[PDB]
Amino acid sequence: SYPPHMQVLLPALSPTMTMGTVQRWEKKVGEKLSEGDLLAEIETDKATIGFEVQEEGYLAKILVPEGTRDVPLGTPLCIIVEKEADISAFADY
Amino acid sequence: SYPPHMQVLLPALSPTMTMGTVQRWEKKVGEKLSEGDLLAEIETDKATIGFEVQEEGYLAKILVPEGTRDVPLGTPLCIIVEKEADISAFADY
Amino acid sequence: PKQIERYSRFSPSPLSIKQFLDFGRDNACEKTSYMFLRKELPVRLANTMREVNLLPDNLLNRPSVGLVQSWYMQSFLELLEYENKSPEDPQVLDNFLQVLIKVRNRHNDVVPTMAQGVIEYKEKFGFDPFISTNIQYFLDRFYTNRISFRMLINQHTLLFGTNPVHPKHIGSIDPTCNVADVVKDAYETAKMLCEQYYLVAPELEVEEFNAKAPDKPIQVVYVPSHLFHMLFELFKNSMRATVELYEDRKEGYPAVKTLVTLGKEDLSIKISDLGGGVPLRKIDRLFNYMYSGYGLPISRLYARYFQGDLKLYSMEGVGTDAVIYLKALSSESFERLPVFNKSAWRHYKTTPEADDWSNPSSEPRDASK
Amino acid sequence: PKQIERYSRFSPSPLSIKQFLDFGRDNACEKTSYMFLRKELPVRLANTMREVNLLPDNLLNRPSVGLVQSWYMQSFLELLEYENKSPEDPQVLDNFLQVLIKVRNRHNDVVPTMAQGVIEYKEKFGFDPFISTNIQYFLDRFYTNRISFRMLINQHTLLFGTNPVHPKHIGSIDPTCNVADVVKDAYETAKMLCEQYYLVAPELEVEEFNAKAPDKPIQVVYVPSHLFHMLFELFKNSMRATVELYEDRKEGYPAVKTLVTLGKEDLSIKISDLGGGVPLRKIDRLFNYMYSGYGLPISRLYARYFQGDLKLYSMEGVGTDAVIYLKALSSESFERLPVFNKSAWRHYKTTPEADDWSNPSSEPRDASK
Ligand SMILES: C[C@@H]1C[C@H]2O[C@@H]2/C=C\C=C\C(=O)Cc2c(Cl)c(O)cc(O)c2C(=O)O1
Ligand SMILES: C[C@@H]1C[C@H]2O[C@@H]2/C=C\C=C\C(=O)Cc2c(Cl)c(O)cc(O)c2C(=O)O1
Ligand SMILES: *C(=O)CCCC[C@@H](S)CCS
Ligand SMILES: *C(=O)CCCC[C@@H](S)CCS
Ligand SMILES: [K+]
Ligand SMILES: [K+]
Repeated sequence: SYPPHMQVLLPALSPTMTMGTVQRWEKKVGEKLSEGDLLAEIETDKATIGFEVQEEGYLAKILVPEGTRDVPLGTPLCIIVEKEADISAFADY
Repeated sequence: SYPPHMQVLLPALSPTMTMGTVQRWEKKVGEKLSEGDLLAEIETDKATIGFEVQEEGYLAKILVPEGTRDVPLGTPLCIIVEKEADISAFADY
Repeated sequence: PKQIERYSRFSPSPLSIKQFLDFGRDNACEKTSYMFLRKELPVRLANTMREVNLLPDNLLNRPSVGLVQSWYMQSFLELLEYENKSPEDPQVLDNFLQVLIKVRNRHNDVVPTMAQGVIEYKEKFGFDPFISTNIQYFLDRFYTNRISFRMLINQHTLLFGTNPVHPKHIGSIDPTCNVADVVKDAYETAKMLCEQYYLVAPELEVEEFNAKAPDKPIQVVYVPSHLFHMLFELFKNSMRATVELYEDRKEGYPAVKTLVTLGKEDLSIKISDLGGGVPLRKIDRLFNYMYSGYGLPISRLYARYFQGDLKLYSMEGVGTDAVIYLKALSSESFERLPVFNKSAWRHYKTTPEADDWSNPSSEPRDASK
Repeated sequence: PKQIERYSRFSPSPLSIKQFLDFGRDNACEKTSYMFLRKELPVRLANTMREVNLLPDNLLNRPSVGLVQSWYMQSFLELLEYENKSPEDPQVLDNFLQVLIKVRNRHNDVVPTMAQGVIEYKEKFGFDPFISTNIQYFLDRFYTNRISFRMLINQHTLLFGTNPVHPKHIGSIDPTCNVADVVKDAYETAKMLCEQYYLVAPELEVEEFNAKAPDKPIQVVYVPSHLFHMLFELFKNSMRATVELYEDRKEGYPAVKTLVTLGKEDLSIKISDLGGGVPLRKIDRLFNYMYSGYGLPISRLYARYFQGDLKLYSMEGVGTDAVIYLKALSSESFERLPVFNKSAWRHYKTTPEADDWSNPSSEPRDASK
């Protein structure tokens, strides 16, 4: 199928958040993700939040472009892969 | 014999250095050493220098006590070990 | 602490003086405030508690630190009772109010108890410079969040609780705060304390320059008691400096001078004294809780807290300037809150590093011989 | 670059004004200076070159950056020729001197060429805030090391090279530097440039307070040309500020005021103007090369360089204070040099991080509705 991958879903980043704007990606496709790196600024009605990487790997694809307003909770944002050899497997989507 | 270990020798930390004072250890026996951590302040006639760890592992024993003046180049300063299970092997010296 | 982990991963929601003012003046819906607070307060407590757990063991250990933790837990759990309790119920709103009061009271001794904590730690394990900056980082954040809890709780109790003291005030915010009036009040209060001990005190001199409207009294939207707190500390230090330098002299006491200015962005308040000043080497340490009383670092926290700052400059041998910067515009005056996250976590887990920049020998080579 | 790696792992040897002075006054042995310099200069160059290699690729790429690198390499290799050449030989000492001159000349266009480098990078890849702080960190270190090379080379050529200009001077150090005299010279020089363009210029007013010896001219051991450089920039900015604010007014031009003070530790020099000031939000960026000309950050480098500092405070709507702090004591005035090591390396390899402290929404919720 595809090599082992993880979808990063938009969490509720504060207790009342129901949607967020993907203001800026702070990682590029191909880059190593260490746990706790900055992944994106997400803007609500209430704050501009630094969304951190929760699991280590490699950024394989960005599902939600920079600038996309009003993204609902649970929307996949991007795809993470364990090895970098497995990044090219996803330019294909 | 003993488990695999490395001796840290006092380098010439500047071009004219021939000896140094071990002013302060910045690591305790048992601690993880990552490459580039601060290991000791070394004082010459010319400067007070942060001597960095050059190889990763675990601090097994300190051969030269804090405060020891005029330590010659090449004097072993401390002992590094690859696993932490191998630290106790050196309280014995 | 599964619940604390969770709420500590939430981000705080910083409010602006404008929002506080717009809310209490035009909206003023107890429901809205309840819905907001029942979630935000636990967020803030949890962000802080997560950081207190990151403290060095020998500090985390101290009874005083334990008590604070347990007070915060006690408060957190009490506020969580309300996560599923409908606002469409008079009683829930009524009970929530009393809850806020009870936690405000519980948190009364919090600044002193924590302080006692770090003092015990200092006098028992000793002063390390590196670890001092860790504790510094923590206390700034911890005392700022505590200023923030208190801001939220006060707005809610003042708005919905009632002895009607300051009447055109909106909760604890004065929409027409006359800066010079708070300056004179803060000064008189410090003057009385100075006179009591030293048997004398310098006079105050005040000038204003309002660049928008050159002759109008300078006014700003603000929390008068925060401004007061800040002014009180700087004045107390100025008077004590002046009085100590001139008690053995013949020329009599220089005034303590205040310039209040208002520009497009900044309300600046500069206090000048001729109290002899401080060497530059010692300036940074004056903000460092464990060389220290806490008065000056805390005053700076009140300032950085609505996007202002508090800065100190001295000329050793003559005197010292201290300048409070506030935002002129309420729309720009957002709470600045500490956020627990990986960046915060790394500050606690930082081990010492080689200096970046050179350091000389304590015994440099004698270049004459 | 095996040799560059090696010399870049050596630590620089920071000297004090006292040492420079003690050496040239009492010792003054060309041998000693040669032995020291033939090793120290390559140390310093190598520390820097290692850092230029750590630059973002898109900056490292620019021809201007390439040329600087190759100049430093060229200089490094030329100085390495001397590592095994005995000082007991008049010729070696003679040739070494010419080598120093040749590298000083080669490094003449270095500040502008690097600057051209970052400008090309900015205008071609764009302004990122985070990367700007990386470049900032680099330029401060790079321009400071370059100040240091020049200090060493000048001491050596002035001492052993000869038009005997300043005669009681020891190389480029004046043991009795009259601060007010440099203040007046720096002022006159900026005045002439201001008058030339603006057709007018504010007057200077100077006060001194010497706390050791209350009426004696304030004197310090220092490099007059560094003090001059710093004063010249601040005065130029003050005059330009004053003249621009009052050209459309009726009250005429406020003086630019200077207070020079001397305490146990600090020689402080405060320049005050009424040129209208700057909002606090913009202060930090004035020190940031790529919002920028370089005059003010560079002046601060000259100050931090013998353990002093250069600090700016303003009241938006009225004016600005700028204060140079120097050490009063030559024994305390050590070179502050950038040291390449793991701590330096990490600054270049830092990827951006979540903010530590909250940030509001660019469109905060309307709390009236
Ligand atoms: C060391 C001198 C003299 C001491 O008597 C002053 C009392 C308390 C000092 C508190 C400080 O931290 C520095 C300080 C501040 Cl904060 C100030 O607002 C005004 C001042 O003049 C001084 C100061 O110059 O202090
Ligand atoms: C923005 C205002 C007005 C501009 O006209 C001044 C010219 C150059 C400014 C350079 C600066 O970076 C800030 C500045 C400095 Cl450094 C100074 O020494 C004195 C000043 O008064 C100002 C200032 O307040 O500048
Ligand atoms: C964000 O949710 C807007 C909050 C509005 C109400 C605030 S001002 C509560 C009053 S303490
Ligand atoms: C350290 O080695 C002491 C150096 C003394 C000579 C210096 S001052 C060279 C003159 S540039
Ligand atoms: K958080
Ligand atoms: K080095």
